[PDB]
Amino acid sequence: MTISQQEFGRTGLPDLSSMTEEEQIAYAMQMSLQGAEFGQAESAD
Repeated sequence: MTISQQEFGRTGLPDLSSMTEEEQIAYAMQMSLQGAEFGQAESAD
């Protein structure tokens, strides 16, 4: 296996330098799903 995962790509961030698209789509949903229903505390429009 080759990837490391730890003790290497910790310089600043993951390996988004290769996932780019999938890392921006995967991370995109990440922030878009940081709760459950996008939170409706005071932003239901």
